[PDB]
Amino acid sequence: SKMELPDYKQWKIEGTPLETVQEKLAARGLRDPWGRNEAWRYMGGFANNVSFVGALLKGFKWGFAAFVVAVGA
Amino acid sequence: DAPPLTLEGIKDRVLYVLKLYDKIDPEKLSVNSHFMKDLGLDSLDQVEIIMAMEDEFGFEIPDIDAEKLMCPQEIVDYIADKKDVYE
Amino acid sequence: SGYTPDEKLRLQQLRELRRRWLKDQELSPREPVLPPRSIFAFTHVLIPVWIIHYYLKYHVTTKPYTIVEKKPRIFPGDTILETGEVIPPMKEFPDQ
Amino acid sequence: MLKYIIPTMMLMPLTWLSKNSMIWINTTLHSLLISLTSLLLLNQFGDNSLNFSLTFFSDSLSTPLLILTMWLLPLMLMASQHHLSKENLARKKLFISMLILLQLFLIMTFTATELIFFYIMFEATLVPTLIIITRWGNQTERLNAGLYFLFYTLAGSLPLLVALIYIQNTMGSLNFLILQYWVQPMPNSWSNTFMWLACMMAFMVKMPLYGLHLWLPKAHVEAPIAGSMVLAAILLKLGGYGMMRITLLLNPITDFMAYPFIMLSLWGMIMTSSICLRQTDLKSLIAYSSVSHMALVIVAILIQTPWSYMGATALMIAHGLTSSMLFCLANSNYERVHSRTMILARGLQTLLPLMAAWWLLASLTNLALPPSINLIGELFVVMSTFSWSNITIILMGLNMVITALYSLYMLITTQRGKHTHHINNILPSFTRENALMSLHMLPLLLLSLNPKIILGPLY
Amino acid sequence: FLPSAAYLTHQQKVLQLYKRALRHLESRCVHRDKYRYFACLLRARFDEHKNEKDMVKATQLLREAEKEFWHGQHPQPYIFPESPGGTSYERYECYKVPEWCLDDWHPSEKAMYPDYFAKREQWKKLRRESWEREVKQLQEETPVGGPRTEALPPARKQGDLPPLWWHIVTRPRERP
Amino acid sequence: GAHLARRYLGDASVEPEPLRMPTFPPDYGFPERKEREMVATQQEMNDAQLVLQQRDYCAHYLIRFLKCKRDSFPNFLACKHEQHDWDYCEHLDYVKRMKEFERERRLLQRKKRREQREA
Amino acid sequence: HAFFKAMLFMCSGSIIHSLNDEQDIRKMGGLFKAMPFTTTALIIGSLALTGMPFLTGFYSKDLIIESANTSYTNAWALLMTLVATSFTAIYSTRIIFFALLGQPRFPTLININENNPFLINSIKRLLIGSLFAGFIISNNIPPMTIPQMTMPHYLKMTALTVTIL
Amino acid sequence: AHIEPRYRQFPQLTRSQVIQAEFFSATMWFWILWRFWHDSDAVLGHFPYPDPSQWTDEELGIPPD
Amino acid sequence: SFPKYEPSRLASLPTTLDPAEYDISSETRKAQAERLAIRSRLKREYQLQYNDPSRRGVVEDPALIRWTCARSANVYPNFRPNTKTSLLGALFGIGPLIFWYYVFKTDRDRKEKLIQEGKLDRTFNISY
Repeated sequence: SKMELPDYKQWKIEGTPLETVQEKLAARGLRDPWGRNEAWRYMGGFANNVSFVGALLKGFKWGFAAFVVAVGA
Repeated sequence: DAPPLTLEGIKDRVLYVLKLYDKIDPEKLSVNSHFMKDLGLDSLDQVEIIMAMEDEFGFEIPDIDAEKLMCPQEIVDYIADKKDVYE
Repeated sequence: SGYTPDEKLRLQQLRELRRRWLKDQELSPREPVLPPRSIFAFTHVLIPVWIIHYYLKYHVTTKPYTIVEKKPRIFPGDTILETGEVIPPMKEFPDQ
Repeated sequence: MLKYIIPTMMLMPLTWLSKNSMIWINTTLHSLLISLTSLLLLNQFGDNSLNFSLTFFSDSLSTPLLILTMWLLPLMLMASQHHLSKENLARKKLFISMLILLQLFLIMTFTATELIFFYIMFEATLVPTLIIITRWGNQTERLNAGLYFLFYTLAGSLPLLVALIYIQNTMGSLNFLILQYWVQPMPNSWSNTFMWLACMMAFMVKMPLYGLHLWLPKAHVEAPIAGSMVLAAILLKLGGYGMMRITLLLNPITDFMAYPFIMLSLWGMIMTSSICLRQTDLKSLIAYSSVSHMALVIVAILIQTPWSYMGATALMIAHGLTSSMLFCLANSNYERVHSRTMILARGLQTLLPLMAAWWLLASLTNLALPPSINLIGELFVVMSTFSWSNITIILMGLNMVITALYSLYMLITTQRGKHTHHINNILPSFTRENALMSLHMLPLLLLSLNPKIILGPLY
Repeated sequence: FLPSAAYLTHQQKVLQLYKRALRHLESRCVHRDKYRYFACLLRARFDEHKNEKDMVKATQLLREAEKEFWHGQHPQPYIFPESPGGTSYERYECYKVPEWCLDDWHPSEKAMYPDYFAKREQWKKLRRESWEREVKQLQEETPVGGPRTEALPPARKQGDLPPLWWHIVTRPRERP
Repeated sequence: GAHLARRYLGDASVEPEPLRMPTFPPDYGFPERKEREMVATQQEMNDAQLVLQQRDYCAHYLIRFLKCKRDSFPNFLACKHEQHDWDYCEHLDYVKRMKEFERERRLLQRKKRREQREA
Repeated sequence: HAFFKAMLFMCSGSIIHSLNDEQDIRKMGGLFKAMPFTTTALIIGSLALTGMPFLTGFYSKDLIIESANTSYTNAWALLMTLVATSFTAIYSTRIIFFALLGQPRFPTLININENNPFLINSIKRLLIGSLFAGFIISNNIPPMTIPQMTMPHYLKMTALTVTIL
Repeated sequence: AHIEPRYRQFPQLTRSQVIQAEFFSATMWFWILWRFWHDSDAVLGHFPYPDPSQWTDEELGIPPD
Repeated sequence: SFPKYEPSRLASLPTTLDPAEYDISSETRKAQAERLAIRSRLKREYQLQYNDPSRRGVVEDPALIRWTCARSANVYPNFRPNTKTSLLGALFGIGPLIFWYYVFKTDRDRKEKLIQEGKLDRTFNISY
């Protein structure tokens, strides 16, 4: 039933693509977006989500060590 | 696959994501608040609100309804029509 | 526009009726119904194997033109198991 | 054969001096005993046909059709209540006795030595089904249905009588061996063309071919289930067996004069598979399905290959079983809802949960699911007609595509997707209808196991 | 084409154009924040001439807005997988058995479920109880000989349930 | 390669027509240049059931490789020397086919341009 | 191919059931570190397509294009295989980026659960298959054809060149 | 007992599924590296592709011209 | 901007660019309001013949029966044999039939003349 509500007035938006797009839209001359509905999508356990080649190169952690083991042994 | 939805929790979720929206206050805002009369926001921003509810819950509402919600309680009533929010 | 008071009132009475309906529709006698009242591997790797291996000796030795092989390949460096003689070995290699 | 005939005569007063609430069990029980008795017929071997003395014989073509007929009778006799189970006792006995007398003339027609005896018992097969479908047709045009029925079948079947008396009084008697063993090839006059046109056109009426196919559909959709299943199965495959008898004579002229009938049969097969893709009135789609398969049969008969005759008899018996079953299913759906149309009573996957399996199995044996007998018949007909001509296989496979299309459209139209939730009267399935289903589809799959029986005399 | 009126209005047409343009621009634009920028641009382009007193100018620019939107739509919009046309279209319709069934069971299975069927008996008595008189009186009472609308007034008079309630109350749960 | 561009742009002569390659008389400037050993044991080539378009040169390496692969079945990776030797022999056969191609190509080029431009 | 895309379909259906059966790539944007078992499985798939040298996807696809290259090609089909290899590379890369490697778009109230022996057993055994079974098949078959094995410069290289570009 | 949801937060994971993910990607990486190291040389065709045949006239059989 | 959407008998005309909705008259408002009144009276009669607990059977729609009686037995009356219907019947009924009959004549003439010459591949052509 309960949820404990991870709650509002916590984000204060600050999330850098939204902050730069508020910069661009304010220099455009609107200054009125929707707002802070997506800060949980842009920061938290997110925000330095990994890039493209890092996902492909996720596997060399045990790989190079085991390869050097197989070469030397 | 369906987490247990109750009435008061989903009411708090709707009012929470309304409260996260900027140009209305958390101060003079309750369940029996209006969208045209006391807050005075337009129909265009009211449909931005309806789009926020649709994009959170994941289903549209028909345009036979689109004019005549105007308060969070009847929003909770229509979502209780959609999901049958009980045990 | 908005809700008419007809829409408000009619929709609220259907709120009361539909919520009482789904309030009923959870069954709970604290008991839903009431009744009126290795060996797998053994059977499925011994019984059809025995039945089919019976079926693939005696009925196949009744019916003549039946299961037939495509021939085991023999080489110059091999012999014949049956009578006992070699095929003479493969000849000279050169220009490797 | 007379031991397979006289208990049907002695089965007639059974229904009369069986009392109330008792006729049903006695008729069903003893007709099933006759089904065992006719299952004991199959003895035929090797060189010759089997003579059942002088009046009678059987080829290995009449034998499976006869066993099919006497198996189909108790199926029908249990099928034909709930629309007359509330009628009178005397009229009920009259109905059941008329069905038994109809069976008697069916067996008389299949077991014939002389073609005159065959013709007398042919229109004796004609006359009771008239009375049955006209009296219990249950729609406002059953009058027109029976009228077109009797007038087409007599007005086509009539010069056959003159031609058969002519063959009687110019070339000795009419034993099938003595119509055989003695027939000289009759050359290409115009009188030979008229006599061939008379005999073949009479049975063309009975098949029907495409030019005379509107004979059928009123006499199915405006007819009860008993006359419908007797009509479709035994009468159409009876006409087919009659042409299989009489086509032994007149071989050097059917090559030159049999081109247009192949033509009308092929183009009508295509257009009939097209016409039963779009119609309402669910009962009629199976009727035009039967017209399509019998046009395929007529192509198979008028080309004269032993492959073609084996495929012909297989297609006959398998389509008789399939069409009789699917008519019984349409009867079950009409007894559920009194509409007879198609788009109205959809749904029926939720409700009637195992009736869907029978719709599926009937539509897949109508689809020619490949171990079944139906694809055996259609396949050997396609083989023989590609040997006949190198370009006709496009029409055959085009029939195949559109046949699959309308059969599976029938399956996913009426019994797929949404109950209209205003029906709110149908009760779940009885044991009687499912018992009729198990009467239908167990012999078809058992013949699919052992199909060396039903292939024809040119085995 | 609506149960309440004959036509919607001009304002509803501009309103639905806003909603459909917003939805199709969701489907067009990924990353959601450049989308938020372009949605504010669309809100500003509607804020260009909100203040028109003319009416033929309003409907003419609405027609031109329809032209511009039809030039800038997307072939597969992000229709939600709950709505018809999307991925649901009553996805779980396999178990939407209506309640005019479930009474055609053998009394052995009805003995297996005693309490639910007794409560169904009291619901059926509640349906039958004031079905005839009050509902026929309210439906023959309120309209003029031309009905002219597709709604119905509630039972505001004294007592029981609002009329014509049964198949709207009784329905599947939409997740069976 | 560029030979394809030369056959699709230049003359059709000096590019030889494909799969009609024996054009000029053999042992032209050879004389007595042939042995053609073929020690691949035709009856044993029948006895080992090979494939068609494999009853050819370098077959004995295939015989020995299939023999050792028959002999060493639990040895999943041992037979590779004879495999590489068969690779080497078909490599040299492709070398011979390339040399025969440019034999016929250069004989066509030099002799036919010589005659047709100094006639 | 059977091993490979059965494993890929199975992992994708796991993702679709994990996000309430919405199934669209929009509103699915980024789900790496939403458990990396399935993202690892999907990248082993969408990288083993076009043949990471030299894996199961190397063997079949590259021997097909090399045998096509040294054959009697119909002068347009070679370019067809080339451009189609480029296109399958680019939609493999795009489906990786739009599924798992972007800004995370999905509705709130996650139910992302894989506490499941069934899922990890099936995905585990088919990634084991997509690592070993291609080499296990390609070793111990009788060679029923002549392998070409003599390819020029810039012809064996151009497959991996086209996939990298 | 099973996993629990959380509203607009990064979800909780176990060490089990992430260590199987890392291990299986690492075994792929080890397999492709040791495979590329042990035998092939799959970028090259294991043999020198020769020149157009040898670029040697008065070999291969020509007349004096 | 856009080529203004030409219609066809397949490409349906959408609700946006009608453009005849925007020519609002009292005639069109009265037509739409009376159309709403017709559908209102039909839905009201349906819901009165739909929601009763004593009504066992089907709803017995006369419009569907009207469509079936128009589609099945109202074909042959009414009819007059005109020039157009006769030409269309003889164009669709005997035309393709004589087409396929001509090509069967052609294929059978070729096969007859070839096997009368005997230059057929019947070294083994058993299953005829």
